[PDB]
Amino acid sequence: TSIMAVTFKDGVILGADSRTTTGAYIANRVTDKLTRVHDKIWCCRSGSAADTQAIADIVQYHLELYTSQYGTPSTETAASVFKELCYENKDNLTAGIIVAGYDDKNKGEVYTIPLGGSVHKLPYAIAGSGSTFIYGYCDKNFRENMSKEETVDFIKHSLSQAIKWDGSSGGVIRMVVLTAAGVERLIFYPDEYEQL
Amino acid sequence: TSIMAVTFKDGVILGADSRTTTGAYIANRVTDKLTRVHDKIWCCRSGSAADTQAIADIVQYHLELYTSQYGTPSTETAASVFKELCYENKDNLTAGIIVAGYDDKNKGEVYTIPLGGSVHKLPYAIAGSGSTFIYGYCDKNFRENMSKEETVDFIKHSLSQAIKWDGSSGGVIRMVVLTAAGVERLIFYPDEYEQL
Amino acid sequence: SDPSSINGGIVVAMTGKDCVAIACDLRLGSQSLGVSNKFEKIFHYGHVFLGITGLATDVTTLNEMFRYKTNLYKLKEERAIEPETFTQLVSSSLYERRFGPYFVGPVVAGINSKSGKPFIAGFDLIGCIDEAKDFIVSGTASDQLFGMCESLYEPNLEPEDLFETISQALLNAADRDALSGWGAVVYIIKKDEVVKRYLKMRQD
Amino acid sequence: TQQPIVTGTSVISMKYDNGVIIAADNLGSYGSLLRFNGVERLIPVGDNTVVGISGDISDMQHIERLLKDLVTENAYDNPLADAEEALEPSYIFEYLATVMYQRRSKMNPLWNAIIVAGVQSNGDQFLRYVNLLGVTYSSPTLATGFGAHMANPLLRKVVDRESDIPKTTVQVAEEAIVNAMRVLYYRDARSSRNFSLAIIDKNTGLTFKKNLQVENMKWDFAKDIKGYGTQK
Amino acid sequence: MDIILGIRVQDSVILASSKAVTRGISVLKDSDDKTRQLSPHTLMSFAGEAGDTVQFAEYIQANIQLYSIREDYELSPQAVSSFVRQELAKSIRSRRPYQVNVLIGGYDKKKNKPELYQIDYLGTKVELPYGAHGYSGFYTFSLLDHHYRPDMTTEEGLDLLKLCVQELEKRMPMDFKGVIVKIVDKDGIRQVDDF
Amino acid sequence: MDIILGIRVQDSVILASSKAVTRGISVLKDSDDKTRQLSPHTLMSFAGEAGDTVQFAEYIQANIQLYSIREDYELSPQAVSSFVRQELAKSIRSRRPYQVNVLIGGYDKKKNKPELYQIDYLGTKVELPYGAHGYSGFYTFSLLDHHYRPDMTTEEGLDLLKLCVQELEKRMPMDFKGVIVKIVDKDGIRQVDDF
Amino acid sequence: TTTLAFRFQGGIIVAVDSRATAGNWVASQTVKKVIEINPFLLGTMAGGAADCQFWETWLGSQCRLHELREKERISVAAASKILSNLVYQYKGAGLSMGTMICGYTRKEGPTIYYVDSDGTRLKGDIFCVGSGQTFAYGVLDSNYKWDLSVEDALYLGKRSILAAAHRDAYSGGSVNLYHVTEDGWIYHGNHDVGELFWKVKEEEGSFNNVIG
Amino acid sequence: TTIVGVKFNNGVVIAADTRSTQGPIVADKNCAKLHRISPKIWCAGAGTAADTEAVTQLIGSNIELHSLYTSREPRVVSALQMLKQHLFKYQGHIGAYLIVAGVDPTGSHLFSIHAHGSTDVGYYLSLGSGSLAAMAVLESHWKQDLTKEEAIKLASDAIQAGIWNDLGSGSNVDVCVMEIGKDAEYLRNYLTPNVREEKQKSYKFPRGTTAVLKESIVNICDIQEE
Amino acid sequence: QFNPYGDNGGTILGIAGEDFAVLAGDTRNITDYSINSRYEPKVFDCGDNIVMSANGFAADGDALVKRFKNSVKWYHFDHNDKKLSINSAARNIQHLLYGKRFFPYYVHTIIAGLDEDGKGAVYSFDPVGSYEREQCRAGGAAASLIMPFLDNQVNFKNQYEPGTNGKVKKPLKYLSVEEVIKLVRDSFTSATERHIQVGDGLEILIVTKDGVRKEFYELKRD
Repeated sequence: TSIMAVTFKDGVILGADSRTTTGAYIANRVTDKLTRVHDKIWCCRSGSAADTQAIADIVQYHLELYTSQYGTPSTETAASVFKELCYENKDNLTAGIIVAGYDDKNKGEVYTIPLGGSVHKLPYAIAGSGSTFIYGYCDKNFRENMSKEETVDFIKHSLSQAIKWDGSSGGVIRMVVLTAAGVERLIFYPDEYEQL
Repeated sequence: TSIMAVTFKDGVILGADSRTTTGAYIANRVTDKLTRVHDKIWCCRSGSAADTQAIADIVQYHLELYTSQYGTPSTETAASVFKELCYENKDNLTAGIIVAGYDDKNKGEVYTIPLGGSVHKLPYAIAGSGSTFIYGYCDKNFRENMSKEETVDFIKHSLSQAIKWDGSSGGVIRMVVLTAAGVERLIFYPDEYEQL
Repeated sequence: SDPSSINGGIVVAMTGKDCVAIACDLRLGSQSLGVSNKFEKIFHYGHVFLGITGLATDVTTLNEMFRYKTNLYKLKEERAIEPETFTQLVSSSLYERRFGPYFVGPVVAGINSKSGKPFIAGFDLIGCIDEAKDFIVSGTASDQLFGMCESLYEPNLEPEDLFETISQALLNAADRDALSGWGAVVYIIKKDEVVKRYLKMRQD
Repeated sequence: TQQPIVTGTSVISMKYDNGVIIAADNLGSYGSLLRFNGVERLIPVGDNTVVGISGDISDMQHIERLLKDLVTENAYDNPLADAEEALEPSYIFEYLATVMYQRRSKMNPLWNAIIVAGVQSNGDQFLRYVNLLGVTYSSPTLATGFGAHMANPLLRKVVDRESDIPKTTVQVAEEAIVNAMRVLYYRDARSSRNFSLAIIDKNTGLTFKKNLQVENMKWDFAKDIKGYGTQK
Repeated sequence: MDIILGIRVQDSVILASSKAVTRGISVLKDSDDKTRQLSPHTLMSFAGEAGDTVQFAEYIQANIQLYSIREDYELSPQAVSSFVRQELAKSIRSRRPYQVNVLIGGYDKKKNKPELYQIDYLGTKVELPYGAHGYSGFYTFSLLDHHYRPDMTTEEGLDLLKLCVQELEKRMPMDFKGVIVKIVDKDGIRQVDDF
Repeated sequence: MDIILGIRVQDSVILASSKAVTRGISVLKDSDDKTRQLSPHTLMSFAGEAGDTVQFAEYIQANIQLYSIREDYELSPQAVSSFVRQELAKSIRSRRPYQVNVLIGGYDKKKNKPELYQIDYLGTKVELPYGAHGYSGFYTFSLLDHHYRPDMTTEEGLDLLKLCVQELEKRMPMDFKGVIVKIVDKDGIRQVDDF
Repeated sequence: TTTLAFRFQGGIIVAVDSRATAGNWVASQTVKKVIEINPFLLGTMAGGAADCQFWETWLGSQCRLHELREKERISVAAASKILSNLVYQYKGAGLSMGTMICGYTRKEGPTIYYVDSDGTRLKGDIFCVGSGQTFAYGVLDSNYKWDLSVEDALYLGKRSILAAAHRDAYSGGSVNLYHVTEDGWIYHGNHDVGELFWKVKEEEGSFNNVIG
Repeated sequence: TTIVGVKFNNGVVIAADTRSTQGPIVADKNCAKLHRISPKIWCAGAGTAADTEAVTQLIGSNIELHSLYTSREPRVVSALQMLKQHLFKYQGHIGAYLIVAGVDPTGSHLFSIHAHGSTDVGYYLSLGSGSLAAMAVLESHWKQDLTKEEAIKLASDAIQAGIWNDLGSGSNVDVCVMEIGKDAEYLRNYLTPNVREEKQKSYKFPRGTTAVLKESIVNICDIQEE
Repeated sequence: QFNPYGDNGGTILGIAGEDFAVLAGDTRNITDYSINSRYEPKVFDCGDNIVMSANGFAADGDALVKRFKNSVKWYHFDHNDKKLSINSAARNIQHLLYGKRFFPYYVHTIIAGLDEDGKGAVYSFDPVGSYEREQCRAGGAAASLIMPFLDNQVNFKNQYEPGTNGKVKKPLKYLSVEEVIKLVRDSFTSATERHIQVGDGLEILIVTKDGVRKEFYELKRD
């Protein structure tokens, strides 16, 4: 189950594989991994599905308090909550989470939070088990400060290779577009993206 | 440690990284994984260096006894020998072997033999631990029957990506081009390859 | 043996028409040593009867524990507990200590004095309502009992025919159970009175 | 003691009035990595039987020569034998049973799950399972592996008991095979879209269709679904 | 400890306790009791693992003694046995489990009847006229049915008990080197010298 | 468990062996024999792992007795003791070990003295005039040497032996049921019963 | 498993139980733990059944062969030892064994040898094998006399089974007796433990913890 | 056991079989696998019968307490989140697998929840032993948008395939239909695939065909002055 | 880690008649929590009135079965077409189990038939070798279920005479082949209900001197 988030000039677009597997049994095939923790802040989940959900809800308890008292959180601000939780719950939980968000003054910012929990600002990131099959195509084919069409096409294609080369990757390719226009959902279906 | 072979209109070019790694210490950073087993057939080695080395010796020995007794052999003949040694001895030795040679009556051909031994015809193959990362890069920028230069360049790029995301992939990128005109060896220094 | 039932014992509960019965063997075992011939599995609180199978120390401990729980109720409401209600009480005692848990298989038997209706129940280790009113068996001969009972079971036998049916099921099973074989006590339970009848049977 | 390395997943099959349908997805899976694609599972043995193999690709190839050598052997020691003492499923099926059992008892098995499906010289449908363990059983519907659990209960509607074989036609069976493939593509992570499908008949012979695709792939309900269950 | 018996006769209760105290490969002492009075007419023998035995015996001793003073009246053997069972069954779910197994004999002076209660380590009260734990019960239970009668005098119970010591001695590797034989009667608790 | 004693005095070797043969958690028979003659002047007490003892004894019996017939005269203790050591040395390099310790006490008729060897369960031969294995050598290497004098006779060595038996009975938790004592001198092998 | 055998003046009494127990499920309540080797010699089946049924049949084969060659009966000492040698080879292969090889011969008199899985040959007068062997000793020893009538000897042998069968978990069935002469064993029948128990209760005065 | 849920337009149906197996022996032939969280939330249990039974009760009391407290209709949505939390705390040491579905004013919802605390949404779910056998029936025969009729037919079909291929799934099918703004319809024993076979002799005999030793009266009530 | 052994399920039941013998078994084959087949006999006819069932894990039971079947043919060539008796067959089968007890088989074998007096006899096995003549045996997973009921209704144990206070037993009653066929059914019905590896069908072989019969009864799929 491969997830990504990739910055561009007008923002960041999250990508996710909607296949959830517990052994060889697909537990569900249409459960997306895109979780809102704030209006402009969203998270992708890979790793152990139970573990990641539990972390995820507590980050929002904090960020609810964050909005109300302390003004809006930044993309950076939320990503720190994740790092803190993963680190203290080292041996109870492995969560591979990609936190990304749009600010106005800073554009899209991507932080991968490892299994062990740290924080690493990157212009593009990939995490999970489905992410170790698309590295070489992510590096070569990416360019900075893209146009919106191009960024979707980059995310769609990288995730399409993931499905050829991993079985935990599949379903439909979900995207959540974060721009100043709002939050926009985008979807493709396999009939289309295997002809690529 | 990654090894791969790409068919083209004129032949087949074998590509490798030249690092030998025991644990996570480098024995020798220039010892190549492309080893000559016939006049027009070369082999690739990954897994334990020891186990693969001996296996090649047996194959090489058979194929020379086949060249005198029963005329010269092919890539198809060359593959199957490794496979029986691998299939019988499928717990005693651990060996991923790529067998790529050139014929005038079938052109360049690629057989890959996995760890437990099975016969596979593929038009290109990729094995190692770095091969995993560059799998989707190769799928997309491979074409059948392509120009000699784009082949040099495609192998050069894919292995350069393996070096980037795997720590036992490096050394130099060495290459063996098998053609009807014989053998041409090529070498590429990180100062050339890595910038790209 | 197994750690939850080294000391054995068997209990069998059936339903008849407006009657229940329950019966048990009286052998206590400790590994391969048969220890006592008199030692009842079944105990009662008011008009509800309970057998408790299992590791022998926990049968004795819950006998006492349930008496404490029932009697607190009886005195406070000024009236007997009913065998519908009593079911969910076993279920909570067993589940309180899910971790390090009681090793028993209790089986209730009893007849309401507000419906006149037989109620039987079974529970596991950390407790469950198994609310069949077919017949309910537990013990080390659990496997053996489910078949023997099934074969004989006709619903709605007269009480005195029901005494024939449960005593017979129990006796065959016991001979072929390693950790019970000695003695028997059969309760034939009715609304009006409760008759207790010990069998005479073989010892091993 | 062996551990499988690259494995195939699933074979689905069922009887009809004039023969049998055997089908399975084409895939060589090395665990998480779906390494090898277009890896033919169905090896025709003669032209009155197709033998399907899932499991270890290593033992697949090994069996592939031994079956080809089983026909080469039939030709041996006789003036004719390809229609005179014609080949039958029954021979293969037991050949495979003896060998896999012997190898399992030497504690280094042949690691497959096998479906032998063909029509006899008598023309009577033959459909039987054999495996590394040595289990053998004949059933109206069969499936191996994951399909055993998942896809087979679908095929069990179509034919329940063995006296319900003549009520299925070739069209009915095949339509159901496609439906079983649809289920497997969806909910098995080690299934693939691609599949090959051999239809064995007694009045027509072998038609072997290669590289079919799953059609009518439904995902238009997926847009509507949002969240992990709750969308704030 | 290495032998423990109980036989209950017409008007007395008879308990036997090991002299030997086996610790590793050396017997550190060949003449020690393994029984302590609970009350002037209730006697508890003990056997099991070393170290558990000694602190447990004394702790139970303190409690039954404390009740006896409180009510200024002695608890009936029936009471006493249920107290000792309750401590074992709690311990099996606690931090430190015991492996102390007990037989508690008492001449009940309210029912005017001898009673022997066998109690195992895990915590099982059983009323039984016989009693023994370890691999001493695995010889002497069989033996006891034939040579027992429905009742006999305390003298005939003494000889019956001597017969079980003789059975054990022959067939069991464990040394105990004689036994202390204590009788529990209506007139106190006494020691009889026996081989 | 399974005591075997050796002491060499200046006219005899006095070997002793257990009569407890314990298979299980139960001594299988009360009174038995456990020391057998290789030759009319060589006697071999044995103990060790259960069941290996009967097979091993019979095998050595056959080798000595064979050789004695070939020579036409009785073999020296030196020659017997090095023969036994070899079989165990060979066994410890093989896939079936034999974990049986022996004592060889013969009387040499060419040199005019008793010779007592100790042969370990590893298979090591060393000549010692107070030998023993098991948990016998734990009490008796010290005690035999206490009253030991350089000048001794059968009678002085016997007094000293009986004393050993009693020490063991006191401090070991193992019922040996007594010992048989066989004396070896130039006048043959004879059993003399002992306490 | 309760087997016990004891030699006396009149012959050798072999008494076994007829219950086989797998674990917490009882396999059979009709079995025979006496193997009839030949008309003179009996073995007992305790520990593993598969090993004792098969190898003691082999013993019976050797008894016949040895007898054809010599035209003389195979001795009790020879038979026991040959079988001790035989199981020894097979030590540690998962073989379980514990048979008592019982016989009365005209040159040795009555003899019992214990044969073990560990390669043991032990001369006894009284043996017992089983997990229920502990309980078998209890009755047997205390009412044992070398001078004993044959009838009362059979009776002792019923008594030694009942108390052991009662207090063991793996023992019941029936009480299967044999008495062994120089003319070899003559069966002394199968008596249900059930029916026999009750009788002994009343007449001996034994079994006062049992109420019915 | 087998449990399915089928989302439809005007509500959601949850079906589950009546048989309960604890080892290879059948504990009960008829016993409920539809436990009541709240009047408009129902759920079925799979796995270890004790863990599912306990959990449903524990969460059920809390959602009835919540209804009174928030002074409004019980949400399915409240229930899941609270339940998820509960499950997390044991760290997967409780072996409960459930399908929870309901109707609340947010609408119909159909959820799956695992022992771990993995949580899923679909429009068709199953869990249990016989989940693989039912799952096949749903994916093929289901399409998006259904009437009451088609949903109830499709739900009983899935359990029915469940019984015939799954060992631990047996006996009858009990179905509960929760439509949006209507009463839950608890249809006990909607479907029987195989009725009982009878025994061929009468086994009832006279008394004295079973032996008695003593006959006693044991107390159960307090005497008067008579 | 390869593991040799498995489990393929089933229950079988032999009962010995006074002049007949029957050996039966349910037609269900399983793997894990699937049903492999709903119609495959466990009970095979091997000739000379010997029917053989080897229930449990099939790989071991089918290999055993092939061994015995070879035995009958060399019994005919060398011993000139004589009746292989059920008692003698029991020895022969024992050696086949025992031929590899280093690598032990896991099937419960029951053979059923007449003796040479014509009296129903069932001899029943343990997986590692041994056999003994039974009167009644249940093999397989629901054996535990079936068995106490067999002693009640064919051996008449634990049953008594009215009007004595249950101190005189109910005596033995000779059987019919029909009587046992009915009773057999009941056993496998009870098992369908209260055990999970019994259903689909039942195959009863009846071995009489009027030939060897097949009779089929469906069981439920619950």
